[PDB]
Amino acid sequence: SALGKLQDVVNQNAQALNTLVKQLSSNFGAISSVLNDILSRLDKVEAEV
Amino acid sequence: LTGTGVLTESNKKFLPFQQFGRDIADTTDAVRDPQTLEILDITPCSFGGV
Amino acid sequence: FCGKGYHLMSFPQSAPHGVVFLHVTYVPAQEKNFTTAPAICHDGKAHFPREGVFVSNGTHWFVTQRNFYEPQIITTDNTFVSGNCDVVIGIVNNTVYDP
Amino acid sequence: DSTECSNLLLQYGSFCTQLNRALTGIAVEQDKNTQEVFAQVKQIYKTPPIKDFGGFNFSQILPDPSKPSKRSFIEDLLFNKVTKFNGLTVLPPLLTDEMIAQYTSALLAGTITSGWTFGAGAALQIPFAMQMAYRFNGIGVTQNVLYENQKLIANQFNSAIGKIQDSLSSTA
Amino acid sequence: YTMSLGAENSVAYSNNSIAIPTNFTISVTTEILPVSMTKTSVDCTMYICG
Ligand SMILES: *[C@@H]1O[C@H](CO)[C@@H](O[C@@H]2O[C@H](CO)[C@@H](O[C@@H]3O[C@H](CO)[C@@H](O)[C@H](O)[C@@H]3O)[C@H](O)[C@H]2NC(C)=O)[C@H](O)[C@H]1NC(C)=O
Ligand SMILES: *[C@@H]1O[C@H](CO)[C@@H](O[C@@H]2O[C@H](CO)[C@@H](O)[C@H](O)[C@H]2NC(C)=O)[C@H](O)[C@H]1NC(C)=O
Ligand SMILES: *[C@@H]1O[C@H](CO)[C@@H](O[C@@H]2O[C@H](CO)[C@@H](O)[C@H](O)[C@H]2NC(C)=O)[C@H](O)[C@H]1NC(C)=O
Ligand SMILES: *[C@@H]1O[C@H](CO)[C@@H](O[C@@H]2O[C@H](CO)[C@@H](O)[C@H](O)[C@H]2NC(C)=O)[C@H](O)[C@H]1NC(C)=O
Ligand SMILES: *[C@@H]1O[C@H](CO)[C@@H](O[C@@H]2O[C@H](CO)[C@@H](O)[C@H](O)[C@H]2NC(C)=O)[C@H](O)[C@H]1NC(C)=O
Ligand SMILES: *[C@@H]1O[C@H](CO)[C@@H](O[C@@H]2O[C@H](CO)[C@@H](O)[C@H](O)[C@H]2NC(C)=O)[C@H](O)[C@H]1NC(C)=O
Ligand SMILES: *[C@@H]1O[C@H](CO)[C@@H](O)[C@H](O)[C@H]1NC(C)=O
Repeated sequence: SALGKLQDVVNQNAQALNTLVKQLSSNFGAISSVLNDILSRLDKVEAEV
Repeated sequence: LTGTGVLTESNKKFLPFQQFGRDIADTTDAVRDPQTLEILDITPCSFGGV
Repeated sequence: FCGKGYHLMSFPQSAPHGVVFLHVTYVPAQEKNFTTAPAICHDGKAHFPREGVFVSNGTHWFVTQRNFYEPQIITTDNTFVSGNCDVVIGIVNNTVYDP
Repeated sequence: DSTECSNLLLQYGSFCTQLNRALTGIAVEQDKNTQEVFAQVKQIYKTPPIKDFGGFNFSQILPDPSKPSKRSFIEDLLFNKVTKFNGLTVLPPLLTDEMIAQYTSALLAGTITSGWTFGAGAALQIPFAMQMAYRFNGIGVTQNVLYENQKLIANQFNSAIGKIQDSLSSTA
Repeated sequence: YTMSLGAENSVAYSNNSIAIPTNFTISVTTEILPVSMTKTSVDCTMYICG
């Protein structure tokens, strides 16, 4: 626990990127999370939204 | 599956029922060839700043 | 600021994404009780310490530094004259050695 | 108070989780800041029952056991001037007002009974007159100026404390 | 339990008493302070439209 002040900073910097990558795989109200699975599944007008 | 990456020979010994592996943060990093039943990782292609 | 106590010196040390300082401090450990006085009356005049404070071990009076015990004889080279001996509160009587 | 709303919100990732984590971090940061500001000594020093501080009157800044809250007059004047259904919760602080008052009283007693030696190590007792003499020698004034004008300085300090109390009790 | 703020030390204060130390202990204390953090240049375009 001597270098906890640096360990906390490293852990926060890692958790930020982890949360960002995890939110990359979210839906946000769309029909799916994969971009290609939404592109090559419907027409252009229905996929633009 | 789908994606873009450079494959390579892998050393990860999968299980007889597992097909594709994912590392932390839920990202596909290793897949199995369905024909020859070999394991090969999929690293992302080189990208950076100029 | 530079550690707890009277800072003497510090040594920097490298650390991953940071820096580590080794502060060397001066901390007193063993102290003793002493009877003190603001000044001394010798020949009607008051004698105040230049760099130190008056202490008494029960019978004799000495002048020593504030952060260490080093008793010395109350001489003219250690105490200066200022005013008289009728206004200082708590003043006492003691001889002042003249070299 | 909704079920379908939660199912719709679960598709937005972990925003609620990171917001709660940020709020908890802010709370822990405030607690640590209060502790680092006030909790700086390891022993709670108490002023002696005698008030022979060389004419200086500290009764207006020291705690009074007559009142329930162990706070002084200035602290009472300061505390008498500062004035749900959706998730808004206010967590109580770790160190209450009584503990902050005890820390302040310990700091004040250490300052008036030991000068500055209680910070670098053990509390070394020293008369307040000689402490003021050390202060004057530090600011560049000979200690004979204090030892020959102690009553005047004590009266000026008492008048200044009284004026500070009057100003804190009059305006806001 | 209600946390205690430390011990209770009553300094023997009087108008004719002084405590002058007779010894000393040279102590060395460490202090860790962050300086920098890991650089992270996230591609603003590839993250959303890989
Ligand atoms: C100020 O404090 C220091 C540190 O506590 C004192 O130094 C210590 O003095 C004692 C007394 O001589 C030493 O004990 C001796 O240890 C040897 C073995 O090393 C033993 O053979 C002797 O019979 C005796 O017990 C002690 O080692 C020493 N500590 C250090 C770190 O050197 C010092 O004496 C104190 N000053 C005064 C004026 O009291
Ligand atoms: C799919 O077919 C290929 C050949 O078309 C099979 O590969 C052969 O597998 C046998 C058994 O291990 C080997 O002895 C041959 O040398 C392989 N030939 C080649 C060209 O690789 C493969 O095993 C078949 N996979 C499945 C699941 O039936
Ligand atoms: C206070 O300090 C003085 C100065 O050292 C002490 O006087 C000495 O006492 C020793 C012990 O008997 C004698 O051998 C010396 O001859 C004395 N010197 C002088 C100049 O008088 C005195 O004893 C100390 N008093 C106490 C109570 O500790
Ligand atoms: C230091 O404080 C003590 C304690 O208040 C003073 O002793 C008092 O002296 C007066 C006058 O001689 C007496 O009437 C009291 O009865 C004493 N009180 C006690 C408890 O003994 C002493 O005079 C003070 N000394 C200085 C220099 O201020
Ligand atoms: C220090 O010495 C002076 C002078 O020897 C003392 O002053 C005397 O005090 C007595 C009693 O108050 C008077 O009767 C004398 O007339 C004073 N003499 C002078 C010359 O003023 C003084 O009391 C001594 N101080 C102490 C603390 O003993
Ligand atoms: C410090 O100041 C306070 C406030 O002036 C003093 O309290 C007064 O004490 C006298 C004498 O007992 C009373 O007649 C007043 O009514 C008190 N005033 C208040 C507002 O309480 C206190 O005595 C002073 N301290 C010392 C040691 O004299
Ligand atoms: C000084 O005297 C007081 C009261 O008798 C005592 O509590 C204290 O420990 C003494 N100082 C030392 C260094 O022993």
